[PDB]
Amino acid sequence: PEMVRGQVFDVGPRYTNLSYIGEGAYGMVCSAYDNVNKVRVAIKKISPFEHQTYCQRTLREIKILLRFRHENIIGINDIIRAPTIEQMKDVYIVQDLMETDLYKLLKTQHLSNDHICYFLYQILRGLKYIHSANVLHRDLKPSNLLLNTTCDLKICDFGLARVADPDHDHTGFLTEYVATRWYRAPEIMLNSKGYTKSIDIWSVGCILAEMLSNRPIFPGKHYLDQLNHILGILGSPSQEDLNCIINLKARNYLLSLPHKNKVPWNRLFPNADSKALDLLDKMLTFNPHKRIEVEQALAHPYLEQYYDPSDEPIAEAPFPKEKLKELIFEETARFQPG
Ligand SMILES: [NH3+]CC1CCN(c2ncnc3[nH]ccc23)CC1
Repeated sequence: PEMVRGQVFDVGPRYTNLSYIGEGAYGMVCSAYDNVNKVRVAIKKISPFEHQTYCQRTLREIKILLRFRHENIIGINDIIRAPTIEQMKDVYIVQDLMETDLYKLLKTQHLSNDHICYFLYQILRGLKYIHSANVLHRDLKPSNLLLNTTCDLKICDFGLARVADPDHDHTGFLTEYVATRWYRAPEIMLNSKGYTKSIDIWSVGCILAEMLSNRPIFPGKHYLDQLNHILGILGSPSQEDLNCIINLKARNYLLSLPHKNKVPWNRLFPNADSKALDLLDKMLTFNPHKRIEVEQALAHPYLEQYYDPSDEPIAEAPFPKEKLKELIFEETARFQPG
């Protein structure tokens, strides 16, 4: 049994020469040399079995990533676990090793307009596929966008993903939410469970703005402060957009606020390409019904040098704890010897 920081990282003999990368959700991540396909790979250890939510998130992601096949979505190459349910305490998921991620790049590197355009293209191309499978990612953020040494981008972490369900999107005001605060669309705080595709477009809009300045556009410090930040830039919603919020608590909150004018994108981002700011505006629309969709975003003039719908594939088909361990066991069976 291999050890790393005095903890079992039980992946051999196929995977050897381990290095600590970091700490993920529910366990440790390492690189390792794959002795079959002669390359280093990423391996993440997952120890979810005592809890409903770790099991749920682990299973959702395994099911999604095994069904998906797309250049801009991280795949699962292998899954390592014990041969019996009784002996299975951990699962190791083996994935392409990626040099970096957009979070690390944004903290250390200025991005040329050409890199921003390419990164955005790849994000939307992966998102087109996800959405075509009727799946919502629901936690798009720079740390979930992996990049290799040649700037190929892959979307990862499908632990919070859901099948879209627009007919049950509605909820009350200030309803709790799980996904990462700075990338939450305004409607989450007002009247939305985050069950429509427009939730992911908001996040991508936030990511684009962050690529333009290396700083998050809406860095809220707590639940309702997130809405403070959004309205600070977009300004007060129009009567028409306010009329779409039927719930009185949410409507009246918005009516209580002093008038705020829109901050022009070209003043917030003076060196940005004007076409990038037109697309940013359309992704960061307050009203989710008026927000641009993924396939429209791909067709935007900013992305004209890459847009090719014939090369932007879609999915072939749409999509207690004891039973969840059995379901994770069954779902990983295809990777066992025989
Ligand atoms: N949220 C970003 C982290 C970076 C570390 N870590 C990885 N590091 C290298 N290559 C990888 N491939 C798949 C995952 C991964 C897990 C995700």
